[PDB]
Parts: sequence; C-alpha cells; structure tokens
Amino acid sequence: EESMKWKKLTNAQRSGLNQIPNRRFTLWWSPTINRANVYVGFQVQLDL
RNA sequence: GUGCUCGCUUCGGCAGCACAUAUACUAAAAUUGGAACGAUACAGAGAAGAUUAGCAUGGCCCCUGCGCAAGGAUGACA
Repeated sequence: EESMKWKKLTNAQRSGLNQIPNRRFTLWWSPTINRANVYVGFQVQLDL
C-alpha cells in the first residue's frame, strides 16, 4: 500500500486503494461489529 | 299450457282465438411435448501494480586524444 501511493494510478484505482485502512479497521473490530446483537437480522455463512 | 268462442259439439272430444319468440368461451373429457439457478458435485483470493535488475542511448558541463577549416604570438649563428 505504501509502494502504490505514487505509481500513476487512475482515480478509480486510487479510490479502491484508500479502502485498505477501513478494511483493516473493520477486521480489527470484527468480533464486535459482526455480532448479531448489533445488526439484528438474519445471519449468512461464508461457504468455505 | 292457461283462459275464451254464444262455432261443431259432447262435458269424452274437436276448430279457431289472447299471452310465450331464439340460451351456450359453447367444454365433462382428448392426448404427447419442452422445461430451475432448487439440491447435490467441482472450483472458489469474490476488489490491487499486472513487475525489477543491468547496460547502452538522449540532455547539460568540463578534461584528454585524432582529424578538418580558419587563424594568432614567438624562436633560431657559421
């Protein structure tokens, strides 16, 4: 992600690269955000 | 069918008369065909650059060598 910070990327490529911090934050707090206490509703299993 | 004709005619009947005027995708049944993104089976990183190593070229500035052209200043008695 650091090496790609300056490599002449298109706007759509950079927009899809400023999401890694959000993905890492969501994964760090995943045992709390994905809880079924928060987000009441049906649960879905990843098929692997 | 109902009721009526001063009709034939008998109450057993007959001839005529008024009203009735055109429903239905019509259908109960006939058959043989073509068929999932529903399951199981497979795969499943389901969103990234699709790369980095040398050398040479190209630009600028010196230094050295060779060539071409045009030149400058200087040196040498018997």
